[PDB]
Amino acid sequence: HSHGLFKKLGIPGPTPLPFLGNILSYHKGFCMFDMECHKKYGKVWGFYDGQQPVLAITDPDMIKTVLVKECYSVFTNRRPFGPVGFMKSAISIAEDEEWKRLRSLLSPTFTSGKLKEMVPIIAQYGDVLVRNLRREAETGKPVTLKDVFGAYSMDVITSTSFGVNIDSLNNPQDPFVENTKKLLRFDFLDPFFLSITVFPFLIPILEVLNICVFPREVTNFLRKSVKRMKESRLEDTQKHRVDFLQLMIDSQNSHKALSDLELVAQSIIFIFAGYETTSSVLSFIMYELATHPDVQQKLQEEIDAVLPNKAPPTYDTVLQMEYLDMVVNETLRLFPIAMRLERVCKKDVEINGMFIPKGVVVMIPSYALHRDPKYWTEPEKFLPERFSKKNKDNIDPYIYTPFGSGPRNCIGMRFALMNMKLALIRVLQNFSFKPCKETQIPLKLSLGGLLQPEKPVVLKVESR
Ligand code: HEM
Ligand SMILES: O=C(Nc1cc(C(F)(F)F)ccc1-n1ccnc1)C1CCC1
Repeated sequence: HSHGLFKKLGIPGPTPLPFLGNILSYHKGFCMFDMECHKKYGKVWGFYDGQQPVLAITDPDMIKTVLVKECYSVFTNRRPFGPVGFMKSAISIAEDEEWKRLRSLLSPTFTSGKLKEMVPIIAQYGDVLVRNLRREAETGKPVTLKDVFGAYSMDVITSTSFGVNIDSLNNPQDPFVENTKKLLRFDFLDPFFLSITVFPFLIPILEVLNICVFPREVTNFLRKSVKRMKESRLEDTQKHRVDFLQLMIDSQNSHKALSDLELVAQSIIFIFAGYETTSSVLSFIMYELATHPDVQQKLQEEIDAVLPNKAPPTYDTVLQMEYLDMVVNETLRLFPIAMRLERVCKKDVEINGMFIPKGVVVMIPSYALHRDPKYWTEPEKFLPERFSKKNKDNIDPYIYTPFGSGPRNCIGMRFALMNMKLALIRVLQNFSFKPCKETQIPLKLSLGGLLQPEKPVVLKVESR
């Protein structure tokens, strides 16, 4: 039907099948498809997700025009992904003016001043992490990274978002833990979302039936859980609070006001954005450290230098360690878990000599651009020196976009980096991580819609 747009514009791309587009080319995942397309179609190419035209762009100037320059005018919203319900008020899903209102009311919550006030909290569960990690080391068994880092992320969110201070690895089946553990990422190549892509006309049907991609058990629990602590346990209390909920509650005190429904929407999305992301990235970081022990030692030397004798990490301490920042950044280059930055074109626009039709999804292949031979040397190699002070200025901010760019970039980039580094400091201060017999030395990525290892990463943990 609409599979004639990219031919009439002279834009190359794979030839679309009726009713399906190039969806069948996702048999090797999102990232492998963009890598191959980049090789055989050049700098700009197009494809169809069902009947949805998608234009991929790789020019840094064009990317900056979409993400930064023309963000408010045209490239304001992302691609709608499915039946959302009340979660349509989340900032990552909001569109047009409501997003601008929500971005304004939530930006002060992510101030670096607020992050510093949350450092003692997430450092508390860094200590909790090594205690439970020492148990897994004294057991002498290969440790699964997703489980220890998952529980650390659980502790961080439940404390920094609501204030429920609870250990998670040794205290499962807790009400908050059991439900928030169900807020798992969306595999957009699974049967449901693949069917949704082929039948986008069924999304209105699912919405009126009150069928939502977010599990209703988790959403209704958290809206009630917020309700019990929003007023029934907060107004009858004069203690100080530092969690995200309190900062959003205080926003309601004095655009417009955050609806109590809107507040629950943002609180859930911060959990959904922060739970498996940190865990996946931290797992990826420990993989590169173990397979390259030279950088693990140098990082352990730098950490022990700034913090002698396992000194408590602090906000100003973390910003000082630059080899830690190099390791984090280089992992995010190899594994940008978003895999893709997408914007929806609200009107006919010509940018950088290219005409973009209305309704086309403009996509930035972050995984492909991070491994392009044009801008990177030995792209498959883990070389943290790329982000050294001497060499970290040759990198274009629009070819390396792990947290996105422009006004719609990750609002929790500082929180994520501070949280992940704080774990890396405490964990490395007390343990050394080495490969196992069960460890996959040539780590293979999944073929689904998530940037995750094929088999779970397992490593050997020894106390220093
Ligand atoms: C842990 C590692 C994380 C990574 C790699 C990451 C990456 C990203 C990326 C690539 C985007 C899209 C930006 C673009 O389209 O230009 C994004 C959006 C967003 N992220 Fe994250 N993110 C992370 C963690 C978090 C956390 C922990 C939070 C919550 C505190 C968060 C909140 C958000 C929000 C709210 C948006 C939407 C921004 C908006 O719509 O204006 N992210 N993130
Ligand atoms: O989960 C992901 N993206 C994402 C999606 C949504 C939404 F579409 F459901 F609304 C909301 C928030 C985020 N998110 C995560 C981190 N920062 C923001 C990717 C990371 C691997 C899968």
